[PDB]
Amino acid sequence: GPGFDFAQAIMKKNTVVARTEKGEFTMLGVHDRVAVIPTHASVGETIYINDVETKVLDACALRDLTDTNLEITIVKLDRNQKFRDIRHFLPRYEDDYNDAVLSVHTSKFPNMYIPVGQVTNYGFLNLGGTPTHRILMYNFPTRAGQCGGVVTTTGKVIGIHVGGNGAQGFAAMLLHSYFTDTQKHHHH
Amino acid sequence: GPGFDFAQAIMKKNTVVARTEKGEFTMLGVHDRVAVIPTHASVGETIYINDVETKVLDACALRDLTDTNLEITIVKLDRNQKFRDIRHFLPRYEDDYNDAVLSVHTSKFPNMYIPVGQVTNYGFLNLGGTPTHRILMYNFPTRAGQCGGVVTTTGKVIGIHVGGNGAQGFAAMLLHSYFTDTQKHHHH
Ligand SMILES: *[C@@H](CC(=O)OCC)[C@H](C[C@@H]1CCNC1=O)NC(=O)[C@H](Cc1ccccc1)NC(=O)[C@H](CCC(=O)OC(C)(C)C)NC(=O)OCc1ccccc1
Ligand SMILES: *[C@@H](CC(=O)OCC)[C@H](C[C@@H]1CCNC1=O)NC(=O)[C@H](Cc1ccccc1)NC(=O)[C@H](CCC(=O)OC(C)(C)C)NC(=O)OCc1ccccc1
Repeated sequence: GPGFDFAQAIMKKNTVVARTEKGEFTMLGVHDRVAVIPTHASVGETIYINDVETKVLDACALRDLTDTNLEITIVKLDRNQKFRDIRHFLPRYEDDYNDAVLSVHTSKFPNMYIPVGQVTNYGFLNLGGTPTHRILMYNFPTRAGQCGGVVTTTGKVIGIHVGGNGAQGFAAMLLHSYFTDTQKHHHH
Repeated sequence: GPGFDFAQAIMKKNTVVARTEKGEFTMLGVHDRVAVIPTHASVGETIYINDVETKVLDACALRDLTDTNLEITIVKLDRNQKFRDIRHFLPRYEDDYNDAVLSVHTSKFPNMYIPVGQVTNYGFLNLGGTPTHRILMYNFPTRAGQCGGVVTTTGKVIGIHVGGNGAQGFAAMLLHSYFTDTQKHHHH
């Protein structure tokens, strides 16, 4: 069966509602004050988190070595609460998955769970005109309002929802090495 | 925890998408070719079931002995498939419930699950200007599109969603005695 209990534990402790100039997105907090949001949310230097204006201390829009959009933006937030560290539930490698759940936490849908079935490592996607890599696909008719929704199986947080064509939905992958405590590098 | 597995088994075997002049509603099939839909769906002599036009052989809009709306309409459909008989999961009596799930099956949301928390026997509701009785209430911001959504706990199908005021949601109760094989009576 789908891992609804795991999905709910992730939603309860690790999601907030984020709101940018582009609208509301489910937001997964990963560790400390670090979270993710789809790049097309257009994060600026402030963002609303559960309707509280919040400084964005850092925002890194991920791209691969072909200089192609991965659609994941990692943000560091000026907030008091730390997120539960869920890096150990992130997969190490690209993979296909069985019986996944997509979970949403927005003003409109404060906690909703959608079994999306099998998830395949899809690869290239033309996402609203932007070439994008490392995409996961599920055969489910996902909708506007679900961007940032968290995709899980039991024990794994595998991606966040970023797109759909009316019949299929698409998530950007989350990989463990995106969040490892790292180096010294001018990035802006 | 919420009974997601029970909710999913009910959705899988016992729901269809119904569409009337008023729009789409999740539809719970109860037994044989008998199903329910909110009275305010305005069922006529035909209805679309999973987009197939279907004769409504009977429609009974339930009212209590005070001649007040209960908001449940029981329909008998001209279809080949029988519904799995789930009358044994219907409660005998009015009651309050813990940790319920609201499940939706529409074109827009083909299977989505919302934990709504505690459900209380609420009683009277002015529902869009119509006095209505036997209402269940949950503190969840339910939305248009969710009418007919099935409310369960484990082992019990307790109501269908009919209304909301922006902060709370409301279901019409389902009781076991609504569906017992019965009498001889001119009802139209
Ligand atoms: C979430 C963000 C959102 O709702 O918009 C705020 C501006 C969207 C989820 C999608 C939309 C439809 N169903 C879904 O699952 N994602 C998008 O809209 C993305 C762009 C985006 C991503 C993240 C943040 C902000 C914006 N674009 C698409 O998914 C695009 C379809 C857009 C669309 O039709 O939306 C409506 C609601 C206006 C109808 N789909 C897409 O590119 O699919 C791939 C494709 C390849 C080739 C040909 C056609 C499509
Ligand atoms: C499901 C049916 C639907 O979407 O409309 C098709 C015509 C609705 C679910 C509600 C709507 C808002 N959130 C929900 O959970 N139900 C209704 O709209 C019902 C009427 C109804 C029922 C069944 C079938 C068809 C129609 N009406 C209400 O719930 C009403 C609010 C209507 C409303 O504001 O909807 C929008 C989307 C246009 C904003 N709520 C209500 O009566 O609450 C009790 C109340 C008591 C005292 C004062 C104010 C409210």
